[PDB]
Amino acid sequence: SVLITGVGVVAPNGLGLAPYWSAVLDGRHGLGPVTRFDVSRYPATLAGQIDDFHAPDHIPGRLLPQTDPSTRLALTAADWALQDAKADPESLTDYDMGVVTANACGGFDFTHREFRKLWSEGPKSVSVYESFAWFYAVNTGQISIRHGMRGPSSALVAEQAGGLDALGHARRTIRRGTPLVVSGGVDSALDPWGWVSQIASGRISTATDPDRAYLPFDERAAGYVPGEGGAILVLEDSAAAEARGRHDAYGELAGCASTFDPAPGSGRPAGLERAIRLALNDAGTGPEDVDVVFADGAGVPELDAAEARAIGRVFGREGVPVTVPKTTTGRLYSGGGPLDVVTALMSLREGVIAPTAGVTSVPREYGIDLVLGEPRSTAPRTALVLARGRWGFNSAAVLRRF
Amino acid sequence: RRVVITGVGVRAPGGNGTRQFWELLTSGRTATRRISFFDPSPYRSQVAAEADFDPVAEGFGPRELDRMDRASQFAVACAREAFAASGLDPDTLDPARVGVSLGSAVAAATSLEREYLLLSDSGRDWEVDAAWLSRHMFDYLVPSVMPAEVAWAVGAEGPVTMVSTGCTSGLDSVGNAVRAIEEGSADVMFAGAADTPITPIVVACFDAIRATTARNDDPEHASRPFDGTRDGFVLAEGAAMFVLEDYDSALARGARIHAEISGYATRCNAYHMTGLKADGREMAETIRVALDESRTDATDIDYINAHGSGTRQNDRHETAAYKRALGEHARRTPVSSIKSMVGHSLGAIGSLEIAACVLALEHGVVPPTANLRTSDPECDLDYVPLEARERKLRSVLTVGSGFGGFQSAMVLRDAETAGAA
Ligand SMILES: [Mg+2]
Ligand code: NA
Repeated sequence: SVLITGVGVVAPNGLGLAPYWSAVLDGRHGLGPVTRFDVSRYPATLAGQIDDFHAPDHIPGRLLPQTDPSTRLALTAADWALQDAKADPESLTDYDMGVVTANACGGFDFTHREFRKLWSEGPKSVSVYESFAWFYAVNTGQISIRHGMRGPSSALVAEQAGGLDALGHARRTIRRGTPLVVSGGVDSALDPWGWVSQIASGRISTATDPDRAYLPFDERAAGYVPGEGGAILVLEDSAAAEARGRHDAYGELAGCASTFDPAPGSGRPAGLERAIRLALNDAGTGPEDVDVVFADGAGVPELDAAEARAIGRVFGREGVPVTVPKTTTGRLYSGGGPLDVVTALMSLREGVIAPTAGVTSVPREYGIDLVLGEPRSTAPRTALVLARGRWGFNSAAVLRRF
Repeated sequence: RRVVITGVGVRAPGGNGTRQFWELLTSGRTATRRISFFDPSPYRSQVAAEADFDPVAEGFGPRELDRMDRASQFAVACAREAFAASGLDPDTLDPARVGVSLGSAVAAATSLEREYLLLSDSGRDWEVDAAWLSRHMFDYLVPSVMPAEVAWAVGAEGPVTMVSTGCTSGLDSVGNAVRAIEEGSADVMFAGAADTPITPIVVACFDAIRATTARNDDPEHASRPFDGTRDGFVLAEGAAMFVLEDYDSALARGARIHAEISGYATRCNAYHMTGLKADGREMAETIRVALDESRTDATDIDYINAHGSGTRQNDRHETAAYKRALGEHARRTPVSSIKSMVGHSLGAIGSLEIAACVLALEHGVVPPTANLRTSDPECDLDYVPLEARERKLRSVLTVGSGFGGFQSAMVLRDAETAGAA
C-alpha cells in the first residue's frame, strides 16, 4: 500500500497548497497576459504565470546561478512536500529515499540564454552550468542532492502524461523495496523560444479574455492555455509510514496504468479507455466504485470529444461526476498530472469535488456530468485522474480516501 | 517473471549493424576523428565519434526526414533492425502488450540548434520571430516524440515512454522495460537509447567544464579511459535497440535468447551534479544490489563493461567501486571501456554497451580498451589494453554513471547459464 503523506504545490493561482486549494474552490484562476517578455507580437498571449515567487527567498544563493526557473519551483515544491509529511531526510537511511520526476521542457529558459550567448558572443561565454541546468533529469538530480536521497531514482518524459507516469513509476519503486519516494513534476517554458515552440503545438488558445480562453468540454473550446508550475509529493510504504510515526496521509495511490494510441491514420481507437480499465483493475476497483473523474481536459474540441467518449464508455454517459480544475492553472505539462492528483486527494479529504472554472455550456454530444461553478459536496472516496500526452500518451491513476 | 533479449539493433560510429559494430570492437581500432558536422575550430574539444548515417538508404520518406530529429532517425532504424532479428511475427503480436522504453540524454539538441538559428537570426534576437517557426518546433522542445516514433514503427500500444537520466539513460531505459515485463505491464518491449549530441551547444557546454578531451592533434587516440594521460571523454553519437520479452514465451516460440537480463539496479550520489567521490560508495551498492537480484555471486562475473568515460574522476571512481563490491574478484576479472573506440554518446552509450555485452557473451571475445598505454596508479585493475582477449563469458556486468548522481548496473548472462538458473 502506497500513501501520499506530503504534498508541495507551486501553481499560477497559488504558491503553496493552502493558497492553491483556496483559489480552486473559489474558481479563481491565475491566468493572464504573459509579462516574461513582449507577447503582443505573437498569436498566443495568455499563460498561467506564477508571479509571487522570488527564487532568492526560497532557494539557497548557491543554487540560484545553476538553476532554471522550473528547477527552483521543483526544489521549493519538494522541500514543502517533505516537511508537510514531517519527513526528515537526515533522519532516514539515504538508500531508502528515491526520487522520480517527469520533465517535459527541461530548463528551457536557461538553455535559450546559453544558445544566444554562444552565437552572439562565442562558445567561451557558455555557462559552466549549461551542462546540467537544462537536461531532463535535472530536477531529479537536484532534489536528490539537496536532501541526500540515494535510493533508486529516475526522470521520465511523456509530455503532460509524464507527471502521472512518474507517480506510477514511484509506486513501482516503493513496492520493490524503497520506503519513501519523492515524486512529481514541474515545467516552465515562458521565454520567447519556449513560447513560440508551444504555439507550434497548434493547440494553444489565442484568446485575450483570461476568463474564457481555456475551456475544456465547452462548446467554445479553442485551445489550451499554457502554464508553469506543478507539484511534488511524498509517497511511501504504508508500514514504513506508520513505523515512522506518520499516521496521517492524504490518500492511497491504488492503481496506475499507461497505454499508447495507435499510429496516426490507423483509424483504430485511442487507448484512453484501456488505460482507465487497466488502472481500475490494478486497484481492484470497478467503474461503479469511482466517485469522481479528474479529466485530462484538453481544451481542444477533437480531444475533449475523444476523452468524453472514453469516460462515457467506462462509467456510462453522465455516469460519474467529471471535473477539470486545471482550468484555473492552465496545462502544466509534467506538472499537470501531479497537481491533478493533489487536487483530487484534497477533494477526497475535504469531502468536496473541486469545481471547473470558465466552462458554461457543455455540448450534449460529450454526455458528461461536469462539476461547474461551486464545489459539489458529494464526499467522494475514490477518484480517477487522467492525463494524456501529445502523440498519444495515456495515463490513469486511481486514488482512495485515507 | 524473467526477461530476455531476442533481437538487437545498433547504429554506432563506425558500426552500422551488429556485424560491423562487433568487427570494430574486436579489431581494437577507433572511430574517433576530427568533427566534420560543423567547424570545430572555435571550440576546445574538436574531436568526436560520428556515425556514418544515410537516412534515405535507411528507408525514410520526405516527411519523416523533415519531421524527425536525427536521434529519432537512429532510434527507429535500430528498433526496426531489432524487430527483424527477433523473428517476432508482427501478425501474432497484440499491440496492447507491446511497449517502448527509449532513453536519451540530450534528445533533440541538434534540431533545436538548427531551429534556434532561424528563429533568433543567428543569436541576434531574444524575442524570436515566429515567421521562421518550424511546424515541428514543439517536438524538439518536448522530446516525447522520440518514443512515439519508435512505437509507431513497431506497432506499440502498451506502456511507451522516454527515460532521460543523463549518461545512464542507455541502461535505465532497458532496466525500465525489464521492470515492465516483470510486473506484467507488457509482454514485449522495444527498449534502447539514442543520442545525436554532436552540435555546437553541447560541445560548448562540455568545454565550459572541460569534461571533454583537448587532444585535437591526434583524434584517433583521443579517448583513453583508465590511461594515465587521459584528459576527458570524446563526444559521440549513436543508438541501440533491443527486443525484450517474457522468458517462457521466448522459449515457447523458439526464439534466439541473446541473453537474460538477470539483474538491474540504480542508486544516486546525492553528492554533486557532475562531480564524483573517489570512494565509489553508491556505485558499489548498485553493483551489489544488481548482483543480489541476479542471484549470481561476484565470482561469477566473467567480464565487466565499465563506464570508462576517460575523465580523471570517472575512471578512478569506478575502479574504487569495483574493488568495493567485487573485493578480490575485481582484480581477476577483465574490465574495459568501449568508449575508447566509439566515444561517449551520453544517453545512448549504455545501450551500445548492453549490445556489446550480448555480442561478447556470444562470440566469447572481450573488447579491449584502446589507447591504454600509460598506466595510472589510481586505476590499477586489468582494463584489457589495446588488443581483444579470448575468453568464455557466461555472466557479465555493465555499469554507467551520469550527471545528476545516477549510478546504474546491469547483469547479463547467456541462454546456457539462464537455463541452468
Ligand atoms: Mg559499462
Ligand atoms: Na498567477
